Amino acid sequence: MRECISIHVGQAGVQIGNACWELYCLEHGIQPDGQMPDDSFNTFFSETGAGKHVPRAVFVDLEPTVIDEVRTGTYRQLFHPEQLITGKEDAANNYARGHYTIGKEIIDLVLDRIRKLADQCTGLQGFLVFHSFGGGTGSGFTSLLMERLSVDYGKKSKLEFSIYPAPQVSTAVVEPYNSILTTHTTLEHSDCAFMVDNEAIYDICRRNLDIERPTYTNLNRLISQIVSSITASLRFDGALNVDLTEFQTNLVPYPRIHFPLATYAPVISAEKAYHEQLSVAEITNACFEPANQMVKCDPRHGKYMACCLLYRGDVVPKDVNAAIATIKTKRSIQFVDWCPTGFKVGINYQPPTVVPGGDLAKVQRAVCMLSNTTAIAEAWARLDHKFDLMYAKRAFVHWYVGEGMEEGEFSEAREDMAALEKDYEEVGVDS
Amino acid sequence: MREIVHIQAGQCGNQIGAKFWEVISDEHGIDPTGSYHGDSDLQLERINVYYNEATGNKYVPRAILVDLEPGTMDSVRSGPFGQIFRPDNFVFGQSGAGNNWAKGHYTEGAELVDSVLDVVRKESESCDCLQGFQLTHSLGGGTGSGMGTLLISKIREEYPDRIMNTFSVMPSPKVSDTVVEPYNATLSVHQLVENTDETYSIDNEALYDICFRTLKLTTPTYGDLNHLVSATMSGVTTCLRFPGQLNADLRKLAVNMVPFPRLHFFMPGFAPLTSRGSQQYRALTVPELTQQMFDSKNMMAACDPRHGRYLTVAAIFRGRMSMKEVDEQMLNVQNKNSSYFVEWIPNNVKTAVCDIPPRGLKMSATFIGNSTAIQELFKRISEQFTAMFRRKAFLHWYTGEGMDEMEFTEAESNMNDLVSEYQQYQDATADE
Amino acid sequence: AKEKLAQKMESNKENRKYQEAELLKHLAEKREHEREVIQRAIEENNNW
Ligand SMILES: Nc1nc2c(ncn2[C@@H]2O[C@H](COP(=O)(O)OP(=O)(O)OP(=O)(O)O)[C@@H](O)[C@H]2O)c(=O)[nH]1
Ligand SMILES: Nc1nc2c(ncn2[C@@H]2O[C@H](COP(=O)(O)OP(=O)(O)O)[C@@H](O)[C@H]2O)c(=O)[nH]1
Ligand SMILES: [Mg+2]
Repeated sequence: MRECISIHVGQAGVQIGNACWELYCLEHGIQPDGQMPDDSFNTFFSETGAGKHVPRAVFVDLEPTVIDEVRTGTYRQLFHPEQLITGKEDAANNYARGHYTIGKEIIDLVLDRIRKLADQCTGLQGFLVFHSFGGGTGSGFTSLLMERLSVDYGKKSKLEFSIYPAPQVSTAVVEPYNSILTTHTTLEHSDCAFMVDNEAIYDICRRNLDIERPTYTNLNRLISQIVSSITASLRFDGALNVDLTEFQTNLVPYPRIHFPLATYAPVISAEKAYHEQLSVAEITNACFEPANQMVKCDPRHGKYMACCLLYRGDVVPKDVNAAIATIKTKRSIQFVDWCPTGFKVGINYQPPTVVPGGDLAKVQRAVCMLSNTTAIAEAWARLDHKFDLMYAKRAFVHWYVGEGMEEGEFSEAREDMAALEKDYEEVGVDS
Repeated sequence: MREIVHIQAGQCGNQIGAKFWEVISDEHGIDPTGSYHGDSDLQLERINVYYNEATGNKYVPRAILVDLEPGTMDSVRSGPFGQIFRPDNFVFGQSGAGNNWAKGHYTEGAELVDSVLDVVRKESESCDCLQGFQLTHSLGGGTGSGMGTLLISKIREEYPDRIMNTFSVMPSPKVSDTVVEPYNATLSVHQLVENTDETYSIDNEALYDICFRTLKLTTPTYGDLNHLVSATMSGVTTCLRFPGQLNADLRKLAVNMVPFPRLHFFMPGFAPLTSRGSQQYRALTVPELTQQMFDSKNMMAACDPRHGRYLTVAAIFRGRMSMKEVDEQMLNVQNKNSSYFVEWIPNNVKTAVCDIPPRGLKMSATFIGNSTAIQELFKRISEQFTAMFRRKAFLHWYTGEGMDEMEFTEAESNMNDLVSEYQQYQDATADE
Repeated sequence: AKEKLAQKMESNKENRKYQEAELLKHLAEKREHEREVIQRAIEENNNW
């Protein structure tokens, strides 16, 4: 019944996967061994003959290090060994190595494992793909896998949770190249993609959680909370829900304009105890503050095409509508002329769950706003400009060419990005 | 990506290589018998990058020791950590190279090369996932220089997809054992431009100047110079041998450091500067460590970084310090010294911090820079070369080995092109 | 989607196999010089 398969690619994807699955277990009362003493959780967890609950997920990395930590870790019994796939040689922050050279060896094995999970599904909805834009595996292997998934799965829904690179935490000079190459190749294969800018997450951890030097552990716990908010509607049956198809129908007006901006609230530090309880009005107001965004950009300089508000916990429809009405009186929120109905609201009964010993405080109510704004084009522009700086001099190009890539693939990828930026511009013009 | 195969060639190569192994063994808590006696799990986490685990608790360097002369090998075996090395891994000739690149590259070296490749193949086929090779040698001699570059070419033939890394020591008139060093160096530079993925340009001119001027050692010995080499080698390899995010393997380092194939010559830097005896010392804070990145006084290549521009920089901080302070200080230096970093390579300075400091120091900093100022080192070699070549002085030593004048003209022209290439990117602008 | 996948990979081996054989072509060329000089080294000598 309505199953969803989660694929975690590369270090970023695997590490975010660890955070997501830890949070899902806390939310559904599943122990780290898969034991549990609704029924919708079955969309994400299958059940074995021993009454154990197993994530409907595949973890893939071209290097074994990251995944070796999962198979030694607290949740080693949660996953069956066959769903934790590792190679020997990494993609060395090279899209060409991930996509071609190294990727081509493991691709068939990864798809065989995905096929085995799909065979356990009676009503497979589709896939959730987690990866970084910057790493060779996250970029190169993901686009290779996405292409192969379109072939094997027909017209099956594929949603992404993409880690947009940040210099505060960046590991490679070539991340703009890998980002553009993966976006070009994956664009025609993805139905909806939620970008997560590591700088936005880094700044929220610093500002809201008072963490001087945020680590991936800090970043992922926060990321996991947003992913859980998007997936709560699939894993639970509330008063107001949204399936794989309804997300896309409400937020995606055109094929290529499939990049919603996520905004989450409240993000409160586990200290204090006075900084709560926030009302529905207060958390809704926080969604329109650029400081709570998952991608750095300015919506006041762009136009909205769709706004989805996903509430969780002690929330009443009357409270929500009152909050939306006051926000509508703040003229500053501009929508495209071809869009009337701006607000689609969903309420899921379960209050946000937090990891014990975590940085996040337990709240009675939270909200995740998914908005399709033309302001997200600003994130593409930043990436495209960094690509252009290096590409004008063909700096580092030899690394890709050496692996069998052609220079033409770089031109093609960049022209496609130029067309994407042009698409966001065309969409914001009035008729 | 796991194992690195280390090769030591010639007098200099073996001397520096032996010191590298005693330094890193001490850091990884390995005694001269191969037994681990440390008390930190970080020491063993990535031990497999440089050591093979032999039967039981013992660790053996994945090192091949090469020379055309037997004496140096005997000196290594006799040494402090001499017993740690794999007996079968010592490959030595009887007929030396006599500080003649032609003997090392074409004659005597060619005769020994196959016996060396046989030992490197044994080590390589034992590997789960070979990253590549690391060669320590001098460019002024005959074995390290001529045979070393011959080995690079032969290894490249058999392992064309592995990373080729070198620690190449540049000759200097300040600490010269032969008048023909400019010829040997030029002939070797020609080979490295074409055959390595990354070369750490270790300049004896800079090492002598540091010892004499900074360490106040009136008469520096190779032991004094090698103490600086081993401190640098320990620093630049920190990322490969301890758990880390940045430049964790040879390929990732190369991919982040090398924008153009031929521009793979690194200018290493180190702070604080210490002398063998100096176990004092009481100094070095984070702002202090960071300031020495632009300090010509701290460069292992005799070039002023302020005479050029950095294409890419890797900076490794070691010891117990604030990661926040490091990030602030590093950003301050890039903002203050904007003009010494290329604008067309965004976020080109990458930093890593390792909790384990090197021996004797509580805090240290290692810099790996890909700077256009490295052209000063190559210009120096070209002018020394031309002064001799103009008069065809000592050419009989090379032609007598079967070499032709053209090879000399070609090596020189290739090296001048390399200088011209650094100058081209020094003058390049982000006008796009 | 089959000819887009196969043809992108047609160009991969066409490239990567050649871009490590353009390599070994000169690695032939320099050993073509090893004993082009080594024997010249005897034809100078076993000639005087
Ligand atoms: N949020 C987050 N970002 C991460 C994490 N790990 C890596 N990243 C980011 O992802 C990029 C680096 O790519 P990686 O995922 O580490 O690399 P990879 O996919 O394993 O690929 P290769 O190592 O080259 O084979 C940088 O922008 C990092 O900041 C993580 O746990 N969380
Ligand atoms: N730093 C350093 N340089 C050395 C050492 N021994 C020799 N050299 C230098 O290496 C060059 C001479 O080459 P050498 O390695 O002795 O000859 P080979 O045995 O034929 O490789 C000159 O530039 C010397 O100054 C040493 O132990 N340390
Ligand atoms: Mg990785």
